[PDB]
Amino acid sequence: KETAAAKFERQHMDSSTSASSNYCNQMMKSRNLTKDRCKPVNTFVHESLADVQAVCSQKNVACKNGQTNCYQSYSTMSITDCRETGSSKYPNCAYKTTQANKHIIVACEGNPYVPVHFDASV
Repeated sequence: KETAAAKFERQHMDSSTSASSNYCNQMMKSRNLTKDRCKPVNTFVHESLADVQAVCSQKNVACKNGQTNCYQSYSTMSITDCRETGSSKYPNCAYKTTQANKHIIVACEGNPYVPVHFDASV
């Protein structure tokens, strides 16, 4: 079974790139986020895996779902938000690529204590 930790790295990690207009169209497809449907919104983090994992030891904040296992990065991180276009129709999923530098909020669980969900950017 794909583990929640591995699923987080597939959905949300892209250390290879520091911060193109095609990027979300390419990445949402290559990371298998358009296989069953167009995933409507998704964020990629352009930091090292160790720096993102380290967020699980940073500022504890409420998750949007009311769970207590979310963490906010003390430093800003390079991210890309992918947002499905009005005109996008499965299977030809189309996205708007937006670069930002924001604090990330991730949910962490397990032993080792690692990110399993991307909750928000602020």
